[PDB]
Amino acid sequence: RFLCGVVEGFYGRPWVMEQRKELFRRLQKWELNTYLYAPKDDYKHRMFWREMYSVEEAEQLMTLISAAREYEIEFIYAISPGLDITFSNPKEVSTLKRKLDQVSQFGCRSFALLFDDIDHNMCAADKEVFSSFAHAQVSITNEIYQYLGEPETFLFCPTEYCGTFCYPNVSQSPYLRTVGEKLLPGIEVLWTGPKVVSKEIPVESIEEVSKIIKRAPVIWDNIHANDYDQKRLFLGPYKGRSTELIPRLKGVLTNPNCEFEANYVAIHTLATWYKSNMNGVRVLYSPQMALKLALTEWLQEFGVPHFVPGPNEKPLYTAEPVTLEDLQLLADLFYLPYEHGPKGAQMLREFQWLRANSSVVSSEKIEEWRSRAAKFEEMCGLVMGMFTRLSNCANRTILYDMYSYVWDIKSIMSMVKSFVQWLGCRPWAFRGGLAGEFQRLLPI
Amino acid sequence: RRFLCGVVEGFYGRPWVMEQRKELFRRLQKWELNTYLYAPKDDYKHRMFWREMYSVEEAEQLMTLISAAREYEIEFIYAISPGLDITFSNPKEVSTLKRKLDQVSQFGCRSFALLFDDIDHNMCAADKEVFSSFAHAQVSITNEIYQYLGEPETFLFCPTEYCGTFCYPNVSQSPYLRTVGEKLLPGIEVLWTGPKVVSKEIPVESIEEVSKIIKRAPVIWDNIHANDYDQKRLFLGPYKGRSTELIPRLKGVLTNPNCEFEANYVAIHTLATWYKSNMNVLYSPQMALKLALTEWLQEFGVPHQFVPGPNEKPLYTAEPVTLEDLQLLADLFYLPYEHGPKGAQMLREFQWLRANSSVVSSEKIEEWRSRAAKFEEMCGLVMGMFTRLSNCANRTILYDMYSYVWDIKSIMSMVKSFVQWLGCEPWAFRGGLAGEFQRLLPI
Ligand SMILES: CCNC1=N[C@@H]2[C@@H](O)[C@H](O)[C@@H](CO)O[C@@H]2S1
Ligand SMILES: CCNC1=N[C@@H]2[C@@H](O)[C@H](O)[C@@H](CO)O[C@@H]2S1
Repeated sequence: RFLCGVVEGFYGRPWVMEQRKELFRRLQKWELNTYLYAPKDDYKHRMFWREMYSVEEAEQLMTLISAAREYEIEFIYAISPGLDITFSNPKEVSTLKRKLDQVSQFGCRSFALLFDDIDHNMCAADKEVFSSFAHAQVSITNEIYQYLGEPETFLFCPTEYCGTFCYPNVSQSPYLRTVGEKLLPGIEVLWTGPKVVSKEIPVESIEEVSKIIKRAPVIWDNIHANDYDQKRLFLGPYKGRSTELIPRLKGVLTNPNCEFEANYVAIHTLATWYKSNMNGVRVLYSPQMALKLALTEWLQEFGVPHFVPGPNEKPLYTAEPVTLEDLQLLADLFYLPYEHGPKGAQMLREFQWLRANSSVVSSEKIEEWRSRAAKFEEMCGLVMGMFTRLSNCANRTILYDMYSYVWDIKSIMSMVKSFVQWLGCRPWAFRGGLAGEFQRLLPI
Repeated sequence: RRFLCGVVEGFYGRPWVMEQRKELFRRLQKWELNTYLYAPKDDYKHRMFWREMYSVEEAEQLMTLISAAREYEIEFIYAISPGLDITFSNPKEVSTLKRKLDQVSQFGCRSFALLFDDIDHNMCAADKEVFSSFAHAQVSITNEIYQYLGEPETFLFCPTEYCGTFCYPNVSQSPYLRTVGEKLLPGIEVLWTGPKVVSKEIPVESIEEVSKIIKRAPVIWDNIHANDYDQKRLFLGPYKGRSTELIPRLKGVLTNPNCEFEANYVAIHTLATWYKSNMNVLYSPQMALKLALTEWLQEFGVPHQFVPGPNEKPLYTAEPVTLEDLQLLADLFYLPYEHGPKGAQMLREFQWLRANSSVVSSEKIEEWRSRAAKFEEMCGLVMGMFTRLSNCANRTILYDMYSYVWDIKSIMSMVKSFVQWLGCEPWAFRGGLAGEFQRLLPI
């Protein structure tokens, strides 16, 4: 009984119903099993958590939940009341009960209460009834859990949800100690690893948290999340999680990129990772092999919607389709939060070398520069080629989700190329807007 | 009479959907503008697959869209962009273009355009035997298409050399433009973006200069509020840097605004205020921004009752977006060559704070502490603005702006945090690989 799949848990434009239903189809195809509904900015999930769904909204959520059932995917409805719930007010607890029972009437059997990303200070009234913030959360989570009939899946997201958020540390946290003692054993707890966006989730870090919350956690993995940096996108493989974690966890739910169609690799490789050690206890997964397996499959989606010129006539612009090597390049340029893929790292390293040795144009090492320059111009050329062929693909829906990222990298790479050519001889200047001018003044 | 003023959907990336286009027509009418130019770079049958006829499904949507334009008294101009691919000398290829344009004509469209922007200047062998230059080639098919369609009242041509800096060797001596102005039939209008692609100013003398070589007044395709070229940028400042004296020297101004549809309230509203002011001293950009923002504000409380006690947790969602929030947001996402006053002021204060920061380690310590606290308050107003936007009832507007407002709030919080650090790990490597290449360019 392992919860593996996807949480729609990010800030910004949520996914629409058509996209969520298409997620369920992909999760089933790849032998995953769970979806957690938690879009930070879907209004009736968090900001207006008190408000019941309209008849129109009710119909859409019913339809969505029946679609999950049809694709053998567990639907878990989360609610986020912590910005403004008065925990001690039984009217307020009733309002929360009312909302979750409305969703229960749509056919949903699994639920979650989330208390992430709220400040830890209670109102006067709650400080008279509860001795700490943790007691307050645990009290209503426990009451809600039993009101719903102790459902087989019920998740709790702590305020201290990762190593670095734990005061003073994970193993001595008064907040976590109270959760692990008082939260009913049937309830699962969400955790993101040592950090919000964890480079690695070591097994010993999970032993440490497990003994204080007194269960194995479900991981809410933010490895492929991109709601925090407007320029970033993550198409690298699931990585930095040993397959030995699987027996030490209740699940992994990935919180992937905002742009729905960018999550093919993110979700596909997660499925490859889970499947590789589905039945372990106490070298099964290769990230690089999994990326390749995912990109080969993704490629087939690009040629699917969602005159022959003479010897001396202008040839078709549109003739060349996207190739596996284009997607390999794109993925290496938009790889992972703490690492670029091999080609990106290599281009970056070559450009730094070229620039730092550029004064040698002005005798032996000139042929080193010219040859390295030309090899670098070719690589920039492949980035423009990749953009050009993407731009011409039949799957417009995929193109539109990626577009502004692919344009950006192509655009910058063309400008870098142009600069290396300029080294070999000797309109949009405030790049990044106001935000960018403040960044340039910070340390790096 | 007969000045084309309105909006061109002419940008790179996700086009607008039909629901948004129809809502544009309603806004253009409200504000007394009159024209829409359909030219979305990446709508596949506009440019890349310009040869392909619309499907039955696609045809029905365009018919519906064109009827909606007619209902809102907006002229619908269909553009097509064949220049990536077209063999100009091949009459099969000319016929294919004719076929597509008469398909659109059958949807009820009476106005058209051929665009040759952003294509390389080199012809194929076969075209170089028939035409002596690139301009002759374009002008030949534009002329043939124009007369096949019965010399329609509105027909636009977009030149390859569409701005001062694109003209070889300069605007007044260009062999490309000379040929256009001589040979392009007089009934045809020509598009122009000013001295540059994104022009800070469009001076009157620059328009006299281009007018005498193309031998007409141009229609301006204005990119002042375009944002398809920098993913961090958004433009909510007012229409600015074009004298009202241009209006009698032009056939029109079509603005090519931000990709995010709901961000173009100010862009289009102030353009309308500018055109109306000298339709036949008159226009203040700052006054127009204010007029536009006060109208936009009313949209935020419209979709597209617990009362907490004295000592209970107050509602998070209680405070609505204010005019002063939108004034701040606009100044943070103002214009391509200028930030609005508040942004410039915050930037200037932060630079001063950082450059004098060694004074915490006697007289001008109180200058720093006082200036620091005044700066922390301003960063606080940015977070307030984000927070209230995040709670607004018009979710459609929120989602278009979201990632920009999150970004500025996020950076401003980090700057604040840094000023506090000057007194008493997950997203430091900001901007990915693109950003690391930028940091190495000269700036
Ligand atoms: C335990 C889950 N709580 C969290 N809340 C946030 C999510 O909404 C974001 O998408 C994620 C990445 O930016 O960062 C934190 S992780
Ligand atoms: C009127 C000449 N054509 C032009 N083609 C491009 C447009 O598609 C872009 O939106 C604009 C701003 O990036 O830059 C040029 S202007």
